[PDB]
Amino acid sequence: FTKELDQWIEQLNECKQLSESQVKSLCEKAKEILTKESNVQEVRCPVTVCGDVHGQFHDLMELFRIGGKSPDTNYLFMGDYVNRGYYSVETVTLLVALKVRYRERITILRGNHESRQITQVYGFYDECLRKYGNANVWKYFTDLFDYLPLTALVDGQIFCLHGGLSPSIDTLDHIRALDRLQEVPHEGPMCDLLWSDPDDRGGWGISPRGAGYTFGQDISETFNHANGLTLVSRAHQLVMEGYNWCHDRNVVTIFSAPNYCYRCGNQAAIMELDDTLKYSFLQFDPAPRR
Amino acid sequence: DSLYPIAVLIDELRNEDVQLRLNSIKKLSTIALALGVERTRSELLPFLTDTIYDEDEVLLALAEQLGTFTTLVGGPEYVHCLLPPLESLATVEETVVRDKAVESLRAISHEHSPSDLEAHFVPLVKRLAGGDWFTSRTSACGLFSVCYPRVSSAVKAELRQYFRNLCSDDTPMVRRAAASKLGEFAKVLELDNVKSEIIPMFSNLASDEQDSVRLLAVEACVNIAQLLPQEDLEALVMPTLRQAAEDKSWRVRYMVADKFTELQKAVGPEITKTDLVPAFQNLMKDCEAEVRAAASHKVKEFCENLSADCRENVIMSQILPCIKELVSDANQHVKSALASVIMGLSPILGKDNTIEHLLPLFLAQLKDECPEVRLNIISNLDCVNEVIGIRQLSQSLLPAIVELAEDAKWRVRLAIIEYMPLLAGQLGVEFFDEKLNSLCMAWLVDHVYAIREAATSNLKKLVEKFGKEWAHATIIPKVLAMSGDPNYLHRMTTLFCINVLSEVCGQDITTKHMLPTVLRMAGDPVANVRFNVAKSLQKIGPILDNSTLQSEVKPILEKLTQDQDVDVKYFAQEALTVLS
Amino acid sequence: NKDLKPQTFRNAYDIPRRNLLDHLTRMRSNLLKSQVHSVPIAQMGNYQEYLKQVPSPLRELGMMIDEAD
Amino acid sequence: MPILLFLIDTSASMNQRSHLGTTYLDTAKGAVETFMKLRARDPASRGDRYMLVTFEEPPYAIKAGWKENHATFMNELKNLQAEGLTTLGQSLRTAFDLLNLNRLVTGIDNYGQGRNP
Amino acid sequence: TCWFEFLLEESLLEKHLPVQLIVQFLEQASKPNKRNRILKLLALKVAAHLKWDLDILEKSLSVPVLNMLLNELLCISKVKHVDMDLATLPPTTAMAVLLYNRWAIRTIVQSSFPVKQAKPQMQQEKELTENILKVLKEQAADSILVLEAALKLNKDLKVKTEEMQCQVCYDLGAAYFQQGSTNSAVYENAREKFFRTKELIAEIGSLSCTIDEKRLAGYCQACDVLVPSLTPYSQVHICLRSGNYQEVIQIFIEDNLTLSLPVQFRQSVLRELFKKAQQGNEALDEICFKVCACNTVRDILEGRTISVQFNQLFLRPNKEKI
Amino acid sequence: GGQVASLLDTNRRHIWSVFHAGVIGRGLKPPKFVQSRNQQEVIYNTQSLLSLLVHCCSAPGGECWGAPILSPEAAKAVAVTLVESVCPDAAGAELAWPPEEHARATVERDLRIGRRFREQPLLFELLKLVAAAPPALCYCSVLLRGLLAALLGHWEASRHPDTTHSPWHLEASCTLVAVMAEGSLLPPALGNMHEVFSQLAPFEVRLLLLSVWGFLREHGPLPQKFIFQSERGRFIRDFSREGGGEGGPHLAVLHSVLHRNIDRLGLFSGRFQA
Ligand SMILES: [Mn+2]
Ligand SMILES: [Mn+2]
Repeated sequence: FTKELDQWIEQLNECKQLSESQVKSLCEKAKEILTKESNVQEVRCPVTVCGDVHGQFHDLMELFRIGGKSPDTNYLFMGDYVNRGYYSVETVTLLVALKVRYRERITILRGNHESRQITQVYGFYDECLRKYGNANVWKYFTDLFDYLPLTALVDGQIFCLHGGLSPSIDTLDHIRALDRLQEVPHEGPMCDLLWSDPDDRGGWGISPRGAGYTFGQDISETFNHANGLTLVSRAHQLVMEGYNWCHDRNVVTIFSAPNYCYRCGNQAAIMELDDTLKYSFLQFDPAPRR
Repeated sequence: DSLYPIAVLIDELRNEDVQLRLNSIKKLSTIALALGVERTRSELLPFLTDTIYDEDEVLLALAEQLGTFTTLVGGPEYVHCLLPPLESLATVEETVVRDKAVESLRAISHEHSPSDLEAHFVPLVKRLAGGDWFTSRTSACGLFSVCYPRVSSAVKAELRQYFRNLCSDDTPMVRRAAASKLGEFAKVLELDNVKSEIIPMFSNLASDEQDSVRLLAVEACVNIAQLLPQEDLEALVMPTLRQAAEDKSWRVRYMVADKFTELQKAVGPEITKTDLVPAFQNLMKDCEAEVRAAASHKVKEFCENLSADCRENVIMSQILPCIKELVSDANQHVKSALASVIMGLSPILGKDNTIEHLLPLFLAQLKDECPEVRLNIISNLDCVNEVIGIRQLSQSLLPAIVELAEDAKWRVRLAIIEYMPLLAGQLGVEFFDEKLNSLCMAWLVDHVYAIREAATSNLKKLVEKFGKEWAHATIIPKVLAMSGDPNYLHRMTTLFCINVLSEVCGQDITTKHMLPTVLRMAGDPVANVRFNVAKSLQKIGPILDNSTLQSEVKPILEKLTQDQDVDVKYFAQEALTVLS
Repeated sequence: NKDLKPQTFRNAYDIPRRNLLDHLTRMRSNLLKSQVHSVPIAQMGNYQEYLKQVPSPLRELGMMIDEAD
Repeated sequence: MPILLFLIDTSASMNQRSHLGTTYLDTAKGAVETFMKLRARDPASRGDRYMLVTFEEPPYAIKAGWKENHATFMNELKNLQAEGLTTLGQSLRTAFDLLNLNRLVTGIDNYGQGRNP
Repeated sequence: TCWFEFLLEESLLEKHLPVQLIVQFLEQASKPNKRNRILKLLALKVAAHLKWDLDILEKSLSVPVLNMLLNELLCISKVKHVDMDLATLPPTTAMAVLLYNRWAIRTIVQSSFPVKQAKPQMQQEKELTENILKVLKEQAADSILVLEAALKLNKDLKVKTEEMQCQVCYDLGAAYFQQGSTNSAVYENAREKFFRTKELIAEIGSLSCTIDEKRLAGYCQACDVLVPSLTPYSQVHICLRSGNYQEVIQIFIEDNLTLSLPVQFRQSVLRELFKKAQQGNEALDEICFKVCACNTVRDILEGRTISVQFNQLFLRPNKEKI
Repeated sequence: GGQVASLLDTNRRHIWSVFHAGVIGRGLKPPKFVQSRNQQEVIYNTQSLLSLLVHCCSAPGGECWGAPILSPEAAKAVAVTLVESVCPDAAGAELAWPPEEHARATVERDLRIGRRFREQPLLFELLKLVAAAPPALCYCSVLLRGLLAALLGHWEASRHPDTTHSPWHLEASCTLVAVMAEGSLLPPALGNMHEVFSQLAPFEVRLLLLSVWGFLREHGPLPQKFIFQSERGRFIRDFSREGGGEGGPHLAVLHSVLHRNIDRLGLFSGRFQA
């Protein structure tokens, strides 16, 4: 009862979307898999951490050619598998299918674009509407996004989350105690958790975006010391160099989308934690297109 | 009102949200099926003819639905009644709506019978051509092609005259539409009529002050470069060809250079040589990067199709100085465009000509800053190696190749990787062993996975090519050293290497070397390693000896089946089933 | 030493014993023929300056901010 | 052409938290940000120039004076540390002296010649 | 197909592999009339296709949709139901009124139940549900009296009177049970009604109307416990109600031997006995000590901490205590 | 039962390139903490400590018959020092419970209290020791409030259909409700709801605990409400005089929860009679 899933994975690698019934079955399986995952998903140390993809499917295949094919390479995607791209549906379907097939070998965390409103505005809803002639697939996927874990925790040291920290969150136990199965609110713990950014700042600050906060170096230092974390991996912001250390090597922003709307020209990078957390960033350029 | 289904139902659906209107558009077939065909046409089509204020989305679907009326309208005697509502929608200001409209119109015109097609569509063609809205004429542009191969001679000539009158329209959108649709129109028209009607005023169109109209005129020109007889082709095309090629607008010159190869192949070798050798060199010598890049792309196709008697002379005389000046161009994109097919000329030029003129250019390309240039130039070393010989290339390009193998861009590295079987076939074992073997091993530890798998496949090629004991003396110790690596990805490279080698490494060597190495790796803490070991044993299973197969593989696979991780369980079970 | 920018390659006293061998290998390999990625947050995703520095390509033929307009 | 001087308290008492979870200094920075946002609604706001003074020693109290662009003001405002005394009097004197720095040289105060609104 | 597609073609009813069609027709009719009548007739026909499986319609279709459907059925078929009565009427009108009253009391009972929190047009639907529930609560007594009177009569696309009577008395028992939380006489009436339901089910012995057997067994157990008019748990509850506490001790010793009763129940009865002892009779000191000793011994056998009550009860120990 | 060569080997491992750019933090995490002790020894150590505490708390003397009474002063002392030890007694320390909006506004302290209760099983035993004396459990209002808020958050966040997939949280909810009943902070009807927690879905038990919170908002654990019954030298909470002591809306919620799952909860219907 798994050969069909491997066939779907093979089909998706050629960028061929599944039918509505297939997506429904996939979402059902994924929901039955994601419910058994805590908000802070523990992850074994050998894993390739990857930032945003934003539906740039050919760039996702570029990323796979860089870091290797799953399940031979463990992966960890920190949200934003949709919007700002012409192949959001294929990207999210491939990631969810990999999650269903190889749940131990891949972890997918909720992003700030994993929301009904953001998908309605920024064109994942429109892409689903065009590619399927109705909103049923969009409904199925946005229902699944409620179940994606908020954060991860690699070997109890590296803390991977899409966004930044929150003024009301200063313990991993608080994140574990959240009720993630809901829409991203306009404020509160998980909204800040998915929307916040670091900054060359002292203390907290209202984010330039419509939600979240901006936290300075001292904030990340106190959080890291209190929670016994060495690093706070993050993926919410664009990085021209592909990756960028912040706050005296306490926070690293990883962007895994070469270009961002096929116009920014930014490089991409993915962190590669080995068997002893000896990290390494593998940068790459956008793959050639027709 | 409410009793009558069609009008009330469709009006209320229109009053609903737009997606429900799209659903209604697909529902149009069902209401047609339920109601009588005469009822369908006589009632619904006048309603479809007007009162449309939904330009955004539903109009393309509506045009597509109208194009689907195979039997719902009833037949050609009613398809011509189906024609006016498409005409009403053909006047829509949105461009894509008009495109789908003319598509449906062409489909139904094909569905029409001949006499019906003329007697019904020809008045519509005149009306759209004579319409006050320029949009009607732009729509009418498409339909001039479909009527011609079935209608009579007098109506054919009238249609040609109406198209020719349309080209004189003052608004430039109409002329653009006419130019774009001119290719198929002239394609289906009769050659003498093509000449007499089109070609004077087609040349007039090519001289129009609107640059976009001139781009589409160039498109038409390259389209119609094969239907005329040779002498008339010369007298009617060459003045226009040189006029377009030396046009002020850089876009026109770019378009001329873009479509050069089929223009060249269609109008004979000697004519192209004589009256395009200055223009082509001019195109590569222009002051904008776009046309230069296009011409550089088209250089190889331009050269290869010339007459062989004087091809080398014209190449070496005109093109080579231009290419030499082009390789040093400041713009990197034109260099990348040139680098794609610059070394395709080498079989054509010859051995000595390539060694003298082209080799320093190749060396310059390999040492260029732009990685796109380096990608393009490396991509076709097969032909130059075939025509120049391994000795000259090894003396000349081998250090440059080795320097390229250390490049930052992994795509460049894998481009270099793919030729190691090729170099290996044409070169002895000793020199490769003492020059490139350690370099081949260097790729195995590379960060990028594509590099590692490419090197793995190349290792397979080398072991099947350079023998078995040589691999044991050179390759196998490095693989064993890699088996002890702390990082798991290097161990996975080792397992992939075992997979590729074991097929062509011989039974005894495979067991007595790989099996102690593969079996020890089964106790690794990382689950990735364990399931890759299971997969490797499954793959290299049938190729080794049977007693060793049972006694070694079966216990450890039994161990892996009860291992806690799910993937290890699945792959171990699969391996056991495969072995049986 | 706040904002010291320890020149680890240039000075051998800035190498912690914790990671002496790894930095030794890196500086050795760098020295032969064969601090970055710590840009400030403001200059981290300013694509305008990066594109202006880079060569130009071929000429052209609810919450509020979500980057890249 | 008005002047907006923000005399942000940087005494260590501004590290007190509130139900927001942020310190008082954070809420002060946010108050300045929101004041700028509300001010920008008016068309006349393009002509103002902002000034920043803190409760530090005199050589470091002023960190956005005259001839300082808006970006420098924002950068200074973000990196404020509440670590001093509540030396309100001395800092207020510094702020008033900064504002009255250029009055005499341009002679805007017509001393002994009546007051000109 | 869809709402408009099915209006003209009359073949999808028997072919499709239904509730979706019902809600689509209701939504189409809800938009502010031959088409409305045709849609209502189609909705009633498809509803009858399921043989009026009121559970399926209740759970799938919303509250206002089913309310409008039942009101439309009442309007087309017939027309103070309590004053109406007249069971000797056509079977269509009789079953329509019976179904409406059954739906009324079942919706009352279901709205009494709790539902999972609404984490995220829905506001208008919620307002309509609230208004319908309020007006239904207003005339609940009339509806329940009509249903009871109809159930009393036995003078019956008509169906077997036994199944209709069993279903309506089950719904009556559920309505009384919800009503009986604040009145024990209503609980007695509910017990009588559920015993009548069980007797009817036993008599007919059917296996084809749909009654939740587990729910019926639970209702029977609850009614037996509340108003008995066997198992050691029920024996302890009865003895606590009466006051035969020595029997409670003996059952507790048997429970220590068998490990049957919940630990929570034993702690709770110990707590209430301690409350009574601290309030009233002084002879309850010894009985409280005895049951506390039983609980302590069970906790020891199961491997759990010794209670504080045992510890204070073994200060100043006596010969009889040990 | 509470909870809780470098350089040379590196050269051995080290082909001539670093490959990895560095080590994230201080290398690998340790082999993690482990614990093991006989549960019988834990039980009897707790028994010894609790027996000593009961001895120290119970008043001297006397008469020839009658079990002793735990002193409310000693139990109050144990309560206040428990509050000081577990939580900082920082904010919202007044005995009157606040709205649930405050429960959502102080989730960090509630989680700290919950983690302290989870790591140290001895805390519940001391809680019921305090609850043995009626007035003293009122002073643990902050502890009970925080633990209840933590459990409410857990049950809201829970996604399992059965409540037994969360063993400690189910046991903690049952123990918490039982302890509140022992100290006469709840009526007997509310006090019996822990008997049925093991059968319900998470949202139902969350609703019951929220009903407990609402009841404690209405009445409250105020020691002045405890009337000193001089007939036996003991404080007794009178709910009949309190007005709505049976908890009308709360019993309505409990009856609705029981009625929804009547198939499994029919036998338990008698535990909540008036
Ligand atoms: Mn993001
Ligand atoms: Mn993003």
